[PDB]
Amino acid sequence: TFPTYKCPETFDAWYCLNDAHCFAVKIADLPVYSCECAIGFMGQRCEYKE
Repeated sequence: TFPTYKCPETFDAWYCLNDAHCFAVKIADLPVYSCECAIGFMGQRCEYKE
């Protein structure tokens, strides 16, 4: 399991939608930012109301 970290500020502010939370991992020295969606939402930015 990869540890997760707080996102940089621009990502933390704007990237994840619909009350989703941004989280960062580092894979082979590269930061990858992702969104943990609230229930009922899906997508890269949790932009789709599933």
